[PDB]
Amino acid sequence: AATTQVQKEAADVLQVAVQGANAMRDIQFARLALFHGQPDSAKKLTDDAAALLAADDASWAKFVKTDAKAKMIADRYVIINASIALSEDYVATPEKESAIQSANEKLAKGDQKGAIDTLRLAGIGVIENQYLMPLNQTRKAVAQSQELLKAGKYYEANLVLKGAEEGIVVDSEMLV
Amino acid sequence: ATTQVQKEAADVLQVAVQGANAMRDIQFARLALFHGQPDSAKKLTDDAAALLAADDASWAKFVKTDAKAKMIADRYVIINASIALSEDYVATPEKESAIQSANEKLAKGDQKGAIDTLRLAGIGVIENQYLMPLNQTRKAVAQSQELLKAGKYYEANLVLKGAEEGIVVDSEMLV
Amino acid sequence: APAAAATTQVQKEAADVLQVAVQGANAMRDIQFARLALFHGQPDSAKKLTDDAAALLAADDASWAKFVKTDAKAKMIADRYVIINASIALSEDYVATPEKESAIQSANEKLAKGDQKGAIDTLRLAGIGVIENQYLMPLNQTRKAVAQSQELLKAGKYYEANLVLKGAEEGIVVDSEMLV
Amino acid sequence: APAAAATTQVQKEAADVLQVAVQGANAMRDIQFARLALFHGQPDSAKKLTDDAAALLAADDASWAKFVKTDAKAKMIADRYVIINASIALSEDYVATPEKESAIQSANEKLAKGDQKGAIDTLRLAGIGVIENQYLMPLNQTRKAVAQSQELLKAGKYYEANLVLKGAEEGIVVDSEMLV
Ligand SMILES: [Zn+2]
Ligand SMILES: [Zn+2]
Ligand SMILES: [Zn+2]
Ligand SMILES: [Zn+2]
Ligand SMILES: [Zn+2]
Ligand SMILES: [Zn+2]
Ligand SMILES: [Zn+2]
Ligand SMILES: [Zn+2]
Ligand SMILES: [Zn+2]
Ligand SMILES: [Zn+2]
Repeated sequence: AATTQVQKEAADVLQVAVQGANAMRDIQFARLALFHGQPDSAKKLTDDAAALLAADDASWAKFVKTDAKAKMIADRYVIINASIALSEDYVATPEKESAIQSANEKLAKGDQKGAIDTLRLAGIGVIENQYLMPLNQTRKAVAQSQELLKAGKYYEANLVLKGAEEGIVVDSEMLV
Repeated sequence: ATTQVQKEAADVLQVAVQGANAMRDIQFARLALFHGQPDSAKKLTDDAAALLAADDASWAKFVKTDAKAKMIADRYVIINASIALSEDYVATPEKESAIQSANEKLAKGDQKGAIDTLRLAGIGVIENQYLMPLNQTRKAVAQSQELLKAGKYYEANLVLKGAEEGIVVDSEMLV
Repeated sequence: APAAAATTQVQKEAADVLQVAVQGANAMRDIQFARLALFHGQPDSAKKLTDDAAALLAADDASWAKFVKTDAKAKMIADRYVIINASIALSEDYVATPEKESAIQSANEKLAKGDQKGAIDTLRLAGIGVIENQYLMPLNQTRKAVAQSQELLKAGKYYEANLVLKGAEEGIVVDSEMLV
Repeated sequence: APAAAATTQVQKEAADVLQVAVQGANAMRDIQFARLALFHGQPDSAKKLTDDAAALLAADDASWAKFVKTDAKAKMIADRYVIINASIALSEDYVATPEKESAIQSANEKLAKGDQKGAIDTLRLAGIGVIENQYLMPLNQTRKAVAQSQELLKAGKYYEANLVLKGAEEGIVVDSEMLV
């Protein structure tokens, strides 16, 4: 409950659709469930993914990467997850220490660009990995999986779900 | 009802989704810091600390007893897992029959029979597992909390990065 | 008689026509193995591997230029990012249908004739998605990291050299692009 | 002068002492590039790469033996799983302290003498974790998948060959191991 609220608020302000991350985790767990001979669990998980994805298009809109360049199919790609990619040499120098101090202050005060620039110029690189989900295609995949599960076609449902996981596109973007 | 559905499913899969959630809190905290959202980073790291503070008895259900590799002397919890699958994707009657047989076996909860049947037909299926050192992740999160309080955001980010790097990847057969 | 192994030549010729600088992938694998070697108590192997990375990266800028992603949008530092590795990302539902069977045959015939766009579009319309994952290496920063690691190794600072090399690996940016 | 590149030799000699079959890594990179080539409408290149993989994998069973993980626990199929690639997994907090600095110096001294165990223990007890991620390739099954792909390519079944190769790649099992 607490975690769910905390993650939703944080993700909302990061423009990340945690609801999509959760649908994909349901999918992941469904495939696991199948191969543990837990088809009832797999149904509950796939039905939950369906329910999450069924949130209306207007609600997904603020999370859509409208300028997404690498699409596997013509769809609206939603930023469903993201993470920090970071590189430095891990050797302390006074220039780096000063740069970190400056960047910390700038982050505390909301000067994101100044923080990132300051770190960059000191040899500390930081960007965002993004995970992009095709909204209508993933909806389709989950529905197809539901039907296969109803038919007892577990292995086949597992592969449709794998397909849905393989449709998540990885991208990188600068933080600003 | 996602929280409930995931908990019930993960409990019977011997996966500590509470651990996965703590790790996602950590992941989001690092993001938050670099978007100039220190109050959010605090909320997220405090939530990670709360989840991790669950008692040792509750974590024990999910502790891996056969881990061949550990970085630190600690209890490693299976906090996440996923299916690793390999086949040739060329349909044959022999494979299709094996699949039908496996499906029948899974319907009745016969995991071993299902996995053996698929393996004999050239369809491989095992588990990837993600292992979290319990006390070391507790320690890293507390350390990060203190650094955030001190305004040492970049440093807290690296402590959290180390916590993420402490997740050990493993594989195991489904049987 | 089957082709004899000629891996360096085969990869180079193939990667050149794919706009992938396999020389960069080779430099990064050297780096990877150097870190492994350090933690096996093999400093000499680590030196040889890091020196090899340095030699590969020292290839002149003109030679790297055709592999630079000049429109790279996610950069950690201001640098020339080289496409050093790439792989196929593929998604389909694995359910055969007549429409997919026909589309796959058609795509195969198009690829036979080098009609990449037609093939990818045909697969796409049948629900078969295919794009490229790319691995982008900052040329000057990686040169710098490798040189720095060489100096640390000379000083016997093996753990530190390991972390510099780790940072070099962490400098590799992951991107995706449509195949056409 | 600086060491000129001799990448295949340097990688082989290092991997041999590390018990990593780089020949396997090379075959898998050939397979990866072959899939890439197919989707660029380069079937001739895909053939050369797949043929090179076949040639590398055709190395005799005796030669693969020193790299077989005899006690592999997570097999997809009954096969000899070869350690074909490995990398360092490392975790620390990146906060310098006198205790960690001392431990790092001590670890470096121990690694200088080839004392892997002492070094790794020393780091571990200072809160620096270091293990190996290993990549395990089923030898017979991978040979089989490459031959099968070769036939499909001869038949112009490019998409299908791609998926057989994808399955070969999905047959690589990832494990972790203690350095020592
Ligand atoms: Zn200083
Ligand atoms: Zn962002
Ligand atoms: Zn399990
Ligand atoms: Zn076990
Ligand atoms: Zn039957
Ligand atoms: Zn293991
Ligand atoms: Zn390309
Ligand atoms: Zn991009
Ligand atoms: Zn000191
Ligand atoms: Zn080793």
